[PDB]
Formats: sequence, structure tokens, C-alpha cells
Amino acid sequence: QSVLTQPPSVSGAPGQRVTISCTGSSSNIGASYDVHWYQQLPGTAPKLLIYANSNRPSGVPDRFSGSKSGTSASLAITGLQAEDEADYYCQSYDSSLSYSVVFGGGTKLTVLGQPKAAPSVTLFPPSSEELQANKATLVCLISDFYPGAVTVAWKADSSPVKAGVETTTPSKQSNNKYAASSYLSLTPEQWKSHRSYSCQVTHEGSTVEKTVAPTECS
Amino acid sequence: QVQLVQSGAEVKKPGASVKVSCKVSGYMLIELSMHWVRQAPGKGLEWMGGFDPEDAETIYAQEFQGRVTMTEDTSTDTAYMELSSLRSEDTAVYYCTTGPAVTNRPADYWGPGTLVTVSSASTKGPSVFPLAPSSKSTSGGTAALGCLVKDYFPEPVTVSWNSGALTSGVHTFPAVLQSSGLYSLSSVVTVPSSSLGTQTYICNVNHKPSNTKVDKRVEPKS
Repeated sequence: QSVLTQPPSVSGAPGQRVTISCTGSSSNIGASYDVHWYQQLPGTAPKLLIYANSNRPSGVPDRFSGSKSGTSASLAITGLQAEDEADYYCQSYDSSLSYSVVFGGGTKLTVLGQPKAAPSVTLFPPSSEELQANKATLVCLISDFYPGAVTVAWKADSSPVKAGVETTTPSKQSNNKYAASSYLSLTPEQWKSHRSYSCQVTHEGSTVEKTVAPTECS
Repeated sequence: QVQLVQSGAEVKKPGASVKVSCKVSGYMLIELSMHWVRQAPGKGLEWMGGFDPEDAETIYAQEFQGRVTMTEDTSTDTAYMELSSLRSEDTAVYYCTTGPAVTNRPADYWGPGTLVTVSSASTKGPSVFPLAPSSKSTSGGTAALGCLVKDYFPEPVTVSWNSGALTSGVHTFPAVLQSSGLYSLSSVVTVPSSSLGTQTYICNVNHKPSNTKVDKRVEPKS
């Protein structure tokens, strides 16, 4: 798709060296136009990482280096660190029609060997304000788990419930763990008519369940 | 150095146009090469156009030629990108970027981005509800409390706590898309549990597409 071609994904273990290639043509990298690289950390804007093929802007660690040969460029990261999990994009210029800035398609870097981390789960009942507006939402907040796969189930009393449940896909946090949220929409009469509701979060074979009840003002 | 501030997110109808602004400080606009790069959700970076200092001309990318206009007001150090005949594929974060014109570099500095949503659905500001701390949200010496930001459109919403005076232990979660086509999100802050009788906690919700801000006081459950 992209004028410059990158691998979709690269991985390595902490401390290792990984490389990201960026291949172009005789009308961009092979025409001797510079290659720059950008890093996009989870949830952030891109930022300049390497400029003019091999140079570090102030602030970038010397673990990041770059090179170019022929129609290809490469980004190398030594001493790979968990904070380097990010999307990386190459960029050059292409004279096929006029001036143009061209980008690679991006590479997602995974740092292997990260420890499993169990989810922190908080479950809130409907607020009094929302009930008085004739609505009710249970809110299940799930954070700081690793790896990113989680299953969420809800129960009304002891019985599984699916109606009204809406759950987000896991999303990478700035600390490389993951977050998700699940919402159960009920009427106020349903909320008041059960003994309790529960959110059950299953992660790597183990489950954390939180419960709320309309008879609590805790 | 260079700092960039952009205009706010908004929804536009299909077939309409959008005009995004980028105000520059630290360097005069005449010293800078301005470019625009967009990123559709979950996709890569796409260059829209920008200044070629070697020819001293602004050049547009092939795929936007005839639909995009880039202009500047050097009296106000503000650059503008207008994109017309909007379609679904134009929903994206639009970044202004710049490099010093003395270089060939286009994007040493990236703006914060402006999310433009192309939709026939109208803007809806949020309803904000407190998520009060209780014995079921406490973890000994700390406690979790939050805000529920319900039923807004388009994205994004941002949340701070106590005007940014609470930052450690804030977590604002990505939004859910509900069956209604409206978004909801939550934000939580962990605070000392001893504090809860005496301390005021306020979530500060910003929904730029509706020009709405809400400061919601979160009180202990009673």
C-alpha cells in the first residue's frame, strides 16, 4: 500500500538488537533522498526519532541508530527496552511526479518476555444521579494486565447475562500493560430487582470477579 | 523552540468541507516549512501536502489535488488546511507538522492533531455521572473514584482531575461505542482513603466537538 515498505511487525527480547527495514525505489531512497524515522508510542502523536538517515535529535537515546544503502534504509535498536514498544515509520521523498513526502506503512515493535500481570478490576454501581434520570449503568474497569487477551462475563445474581453488556477491545497503556472496560446497561427496575450483579474478568486461566448490590450504600 | 496548537475536533457531514488551523509559536511562520499529515484510525501516516523550501512553493499530494487548500496568515502565525468534498475515508487525525525551512525536513515538530469525523450524525455533548468511592472500591490506604462520561458524539473526550492537580494514579479509559452509535468512557483516580471526608474531588471533562466542559464533583457514597 505504502510507497516505502516495512515489515508489519518486529519483536525481540530485552537487551537484544532488532532491526526494522524500509525499502523503496530509484525515485526515493535510491535517488539519494534522505530517510527520517518517527516513533509513535501507544496513544501519542508521532515524533522524530532519526533524521537524515543516521542522526539522533536531542533527547533520543544512542540505542537508536539508522543507516541507508541503495534503495533501502534500516533502523536499529540495541539494548532493547520495554519502553521501546511502539509503531515506527520511515519517511523519505519521491520525485516520480513532483516534490512529495512519502511514508512507510509502519512497523509495530513487540518486546518479548514481559511478565504476566493480573488485572486490577473495579466495579461501580449506577449513580443515584443516573437512576433518578431513569437509567442505570454498571461500570467494570480493567487495567494493568499483561498479555492483552481478557474475557469479560457478567452475572445477574448467579445467572450469566449478556443483554445490555458492551465491552471495549483491550488497549495498550503507556506502561505496556493493557486496559479494557465493560458496561452493563439496565433499567432501574432491573437494577433494584436483583440481589446483585457481578463482573467476571478472566485472564490467563484465572478470574477476578467483583460484585455490587442495590442494597449497599457503602 | 517550536510549539504548535491546533483547532478542535469536530464532526462534518459527507460532502462538506473542514478547515483546520495550526498556530505556531517560537519561530515565525516564514522560517518554517509547514506540512499536513493525517492518520485514519488504526492506519498509517499519509502526507497531504506542504512547503517545499527548495522551490519555495506549497505542493499537494496527488490524492488530494483539487480538494485541499493550504494557506497561511503570517500576521497571526497561523496555518490552515481546508479539505472539501469530505467522505468516510477522510475521518482521521489531522496533524500540522513543520521543519525549519533552512532544512529539507518536514516534521521535526508535530502538532497535537485534530480528529475530524465524517458522519451524518449530529454532535452530542456528554452526560457526566460520578462514580463514588465506597468500601467496594477501596484498597486499604487508597481508594478509587471516578466519572462516567455517557452518550457523546463524536470523539474525543479528555478528562483531568482537580484541574490537573491530581495526575498520579489517574486513568482515563478508551471509549466504548454503544448500540446507539454514541460513545461513553470512564476516568478513575486513586486517592488516599483517609482523605475522603474532607477532600474535594472534581473530574474535569472536555468535549471539544460540542464546546462543552463539565466539572463534576465526586462525593463519597452515602
